[PDB]
Amino acid sequence: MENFQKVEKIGEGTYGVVYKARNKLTGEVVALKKIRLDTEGVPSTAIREISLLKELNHPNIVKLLDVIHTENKLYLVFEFLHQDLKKFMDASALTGIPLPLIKSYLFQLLQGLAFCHSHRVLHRDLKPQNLLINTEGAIKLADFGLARAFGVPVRTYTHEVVTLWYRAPEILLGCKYYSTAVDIWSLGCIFAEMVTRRALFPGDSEIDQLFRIFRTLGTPDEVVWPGVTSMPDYKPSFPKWARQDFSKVVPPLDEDGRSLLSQMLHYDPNKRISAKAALAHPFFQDVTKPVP
Amino acid sequence: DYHEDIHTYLREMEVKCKPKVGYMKKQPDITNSMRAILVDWLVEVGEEYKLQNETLHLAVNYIDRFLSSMSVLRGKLQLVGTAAMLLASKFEEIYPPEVAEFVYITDDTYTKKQVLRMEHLVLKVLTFDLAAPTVNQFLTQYFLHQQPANCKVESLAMFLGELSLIDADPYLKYLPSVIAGAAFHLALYTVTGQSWPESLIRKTGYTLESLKPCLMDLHQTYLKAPQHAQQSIREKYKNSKYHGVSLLNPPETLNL
Ligand SMILES: CC(C)c1[nH]nc2c(NCc3ccccc3-c3ccccc3)nc(SC3CCNCC3)nc12
Repeated sequence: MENFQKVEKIGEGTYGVVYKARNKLTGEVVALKKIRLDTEGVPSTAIREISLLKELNHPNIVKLLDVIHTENKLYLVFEFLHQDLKKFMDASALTGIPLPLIKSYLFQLLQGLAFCHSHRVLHRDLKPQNLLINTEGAIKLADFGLARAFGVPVRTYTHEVVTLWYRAPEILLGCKYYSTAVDIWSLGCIFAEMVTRRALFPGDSEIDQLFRIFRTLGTPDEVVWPGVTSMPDYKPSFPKWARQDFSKVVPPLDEDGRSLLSQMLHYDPNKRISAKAALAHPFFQDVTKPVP
Repeated sequence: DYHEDIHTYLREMEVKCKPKVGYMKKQPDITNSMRAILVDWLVEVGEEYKLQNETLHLAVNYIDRFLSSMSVLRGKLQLVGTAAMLLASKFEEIYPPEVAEFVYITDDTYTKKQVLRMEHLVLKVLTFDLAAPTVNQFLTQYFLHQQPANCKVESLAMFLGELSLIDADPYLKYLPSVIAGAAFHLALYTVTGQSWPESLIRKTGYTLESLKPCLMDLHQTYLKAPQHAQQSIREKYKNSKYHGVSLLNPPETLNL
């Protein structure tokens, strides 16, 4: 680790401390992820992040550049980006994000996510704080610490994955099985959050998060989502809200953006839109790569 | 359409995550027999700790790849197997067993220090490449092509799939995708008289003909299974969970 000069502490994400650092011989600027080891060995977060990102080389997926082990330290060396999508939306809170940049950003995310899915990887924590931007108008999936390699067909994996606000309904209802739709839900949430610069479903409990979803898309029934009413954490006591009209949910949004968001927030995970299919949606006929 | 994409990626990757076929001849102090004892133990270890079958298929892939590049004396072979199984559990399990339990099941043959240090060495030697295709990852996909789904066939193909793990000769010379076809067809022919379906000849590119070499080795293994020195897989596959299909009669011939 002698070739890197610490510049500042960037922060903490899903695990470890992240530093901005300069390579003293090449001048290259990197993000270093420090992981302390004490006393179960290398965390499963690191083992999964490293192994999966080595198989996920894509321009819309952040690059793992090296892994270093020194005494009781593990450093993952990553490409650096000066900005995350969260802080960018805070700066743009009053102004707005320009629609073509909302489109470019969503396009890129679906390209990065489609690559993950076609390489049997669930991200399972897509949210503005794990999506990084640069100056050339590029956005990238980061933090695969809570990712996982999935199978065909899926087994049961970890319950209470995904940050509450971005968590799909089939998780809150405790489906035995979840797969790639979980990741599409999150980007649904993030799409609308770019449009309105407020979080779509900002719950404080699992029940409040569900009820926010139901208030907005309607309480699902055995017609909308066959199976729902006999899912583990479904209660027949739940209020029946009718479906709010989308022109109210995302006012700024054209018929094509509304069509896509609708299909990205489909209740039934089997009918919810895939990344590949989403990329082919008319909303993306006219897409460019504008600058922030 | 992300399903066909995964099958393709796994077929690319199962060629790169492949161990060297005759690596055991270059191992001065260990043999196939020692290996097959360690693998059969890791089954027993899977069962006590209720680990996924995939956890075991990955641990063996890690062991074989590690022994393809590192000389290991026999007194160290259980440590490689222990470290690989801890690595595979960390990757694939919701609740990976804690290090101090992997120590307990070695009966203090090795310290925590040694298990943790072999995990670092194993990671180093596999260059953190732990997301390897397994027989079980192809099996589970093949199972979606049943006409219709048959829980005796699934458990039998899995069972057969596990039997291949034990015997480096001649299974190490077959790709996971190919073993999993042999396993599937043999389980299907055993339980229902049906054969390798058209849907999978299209998916995989594998003719029943192309599976024949592996399917004849796997037939023998199946036949000679009750007499094999390693019996932990037949014990495990009696539980009702697996529809006690290790109690079924292998066919005498395949009409090939
Ligand atoms: C590890 C790899 C994938 C990586 N590459 N670039 C990264 C980066 N740049 C962002 C930054 C740089 C320099 C000063 C400040 C910030 C910054 C800090 C907070 C919010 C917004 C911006 N940060 C992070 S850490 C994360 C903390 C939790 N969520 C958001 C960022 N990892 C980066």
